[PDB]
Formats: sequence, C-alpha cells, structure tokens
Amino acid sequence: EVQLEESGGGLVTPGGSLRLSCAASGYVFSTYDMSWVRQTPEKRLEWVAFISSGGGRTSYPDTVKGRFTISRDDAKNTLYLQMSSLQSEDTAMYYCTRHFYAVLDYWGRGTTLTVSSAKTTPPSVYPLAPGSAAQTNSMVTLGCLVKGYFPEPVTVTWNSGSLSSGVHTFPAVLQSDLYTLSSSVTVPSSTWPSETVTCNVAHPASSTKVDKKIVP
Amino acid sequence: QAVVTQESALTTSPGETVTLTCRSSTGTVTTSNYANWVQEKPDHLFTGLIGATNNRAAGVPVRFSGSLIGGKAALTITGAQTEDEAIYFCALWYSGHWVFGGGTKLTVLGQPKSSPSVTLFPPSSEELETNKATLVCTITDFYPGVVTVDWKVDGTPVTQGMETTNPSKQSNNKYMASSYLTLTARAWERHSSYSCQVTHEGHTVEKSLS
Repeated sequence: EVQLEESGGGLVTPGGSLRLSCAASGYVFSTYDMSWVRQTPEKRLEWVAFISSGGGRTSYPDTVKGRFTISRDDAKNTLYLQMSSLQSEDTAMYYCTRHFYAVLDYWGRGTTLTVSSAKTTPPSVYPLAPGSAAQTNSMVTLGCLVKGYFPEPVTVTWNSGSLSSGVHTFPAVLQSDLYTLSSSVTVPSSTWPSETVTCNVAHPASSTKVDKKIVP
Repeated sequence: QAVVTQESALTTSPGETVTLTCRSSTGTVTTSNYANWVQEKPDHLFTGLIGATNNRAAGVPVRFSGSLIGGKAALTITGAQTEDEAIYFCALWYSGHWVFGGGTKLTVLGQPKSSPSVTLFPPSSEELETNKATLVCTITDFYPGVVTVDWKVDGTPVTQGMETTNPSKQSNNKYMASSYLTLTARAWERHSSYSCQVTHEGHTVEKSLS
C-alpha cells in the first residue's frame, strides 16, 4: 500500500528556518510529480509547492516564492520542503501528496507547524457555574474556562476521571497570541452542589496542573 | 490570481443524488484547469477522488463522478451514502499553480435532525478581579452540524469581541460549538442584559441573562 509520512514540524519563532520531510514507500517514488499543500487553522487548504519527476521544474504560489524551496532525493524516497523567514501566517498542518496521472490521490498524515513569538504560559482556570438559579430542570451544566495558555495542548478531566459521561471539551480559540478553551459536564441535579465537582486541567508544556472546584 | 468558490454547505439524504460545484473568478472552468476533488474525513484524513476533471482514482466508489457544467467543475455523488458526510475541496490548475476552493461541508443525514442544547454562563468572580469578563455560550447536540450564533447586549447587536468555534463532531455523531463574548469588567458592569442566540435549521434558540 502507498504510504507518505511527513515529519519535522514543531514550534518555531517568526523569522526562523525549518526543513520538513516526506518519506514515501510502497511505490516507485521517482516516477511521480509531487506537491506540498497546507491546511490552516481556519481550515483552508493552500497549495505551497510542486516538483516534477526528475526535479527539473518546481513552482510556488507568490506567498512563499523566495522563502520555501521544495526538493527531492529519489535515492531515499523522500521529499523535502526547506522553509526560511517563517511568519505566523505559515502556521498550518503540512501535507505531501503525489500526482498520480493528474489525480492527487494519496496524502500523508501531515505534520504540525506553529510559528509564534508567544512564550510558554500556563492557563488561568475559571469556574463556570449556573449562577442564575432559575435553572432548566433536573440536570445542571457546569464548566471550566481555561484561558491564556500557550502552546497547545491542554487536557481537561472531571473529578480526576471519575466523571466522564456528558463531558464536552471544545476546540480552542486563539485570542491575543494565547489559546482559550472550555469544557463542561452535565450532572444530575441531586449531585451538585451536595457533592463536589472539580475540573483538573493539565498543561504539559509548562508542567502545570490546576484543580478548580465549582461552587454555586 | 484566481479565486475559487464552492457551495459552503449542502445537505442530502442517503440514496439521493447531489452535485457540488466549483467556480473560478477568472471566468470559466475548462478542461485545462484539470479540476481535482479531494475529500477530507474526520481526523484530517485526505483522499483524492477525481483528477483531470473526470478521472476517478482507484478505489473510489463508482458513485463519485466529475464533469464540467455551465462553465463550472462539478462533482456528482449518485446515491450518496452515510460515510459521504465530509468536506470536499476543489482545486484548479492554473499554469503550474494549484488553487483550492474553500470546501463544501456535506451532510448526509444518518439520524434525525436534533436541536442545539444551549447554555449561557456569566463571568466568574475570580475573572472579574483581573478586570475582564468572559461570557461563554456552549452549544451541543445539534445535527446537522451548521449553526449561526448572534449576541446582543441590552438589545443591541454585538459586532466585535466575539469568537465562535467551528462545529466539531461529538461521539454520538452530533456536533458541538462554543461562542465567547469578551468584555472589560467595567463594560460588563455597565450593561444589564446579555443574549446568546443560536440559529439552527431556521429555528432560533436564545439564552439570556441579566
């Protein structure tokens, strides 16, 4: 089976350089033309580079011409994307794809690139309580607001994993160079506030953990 | 260069036939644009369906086909199935450059339409000490996966300070989304009514707080 595996991304700072790799296997790599394409956090796809069989023709959109260089090493079945003068607009998941007779058929799993000046920062955790007592019914929904961290990810659990049904942990948003996200859990009204509910937030990059108790 | 546009979202029933279109700002798609159609399935999993306008890749089920219609490239799914609920991107070749459209979110109803359950939360006392107030509106359990959220403060439409996440798929295959209203703690104190309104399938569910 055809397999494409990209690697080399991570966290870099604006103005920096990096080289991604796309390792191919299961077909004769040298016969086909290839492209790198990226997917932005807004979820748009952008083509970013192309190289032909033989490596004699390469082409790029104007947004990266002069900064990115695509190349290929047929002896190793690997496609490279050399990136310099990185800017935060390069933050995206990068994917290599092969041109199989004008069909972009196989795509690798992708590798994450985050271009940011932010420093590593633990989140502050705020409790989301219903407050207004004119509830809805017999289930109550609580939450945790996890604000200002960098970089991703964060993991959230409720009562150290004891509470797992009805939890919703939302994708993050980027506000002012830092991420924010929320998580909520719906529990039977006989439970809270008689019993304690806590959100346990772990931020691996800062090696930080915050346990926040939700009180009416 | 060219601006490629596609329908944003489409809904169909399984066993039905749907067509997705792809247009260029440049004028008219032709055969020399070698239109491709790529599918995006949950967990950033991409598969090339069609290339050179109407050549299907190997392994792609026969219900996918491509063509040029009225100056546009088109994808037809004859007999849409439940596993066809995905994002379909279009890409047009222009002299050595690929130009991709924004993607069409296709829904193939595999379950009954389900209304969002909405919850609006007041800013917490701890955040008020930092002089900032975040209102959070959580929206879960909706299907199909497309909603519209509008905020109001004292009956006036809000035009800035709000951020809503893109619908994300839940474990029961319904979707969920979140919306945030970011005020200063002064502002929060100076207004008295706050509303989060969610529009799903022509119905508006509104949660409010004074």
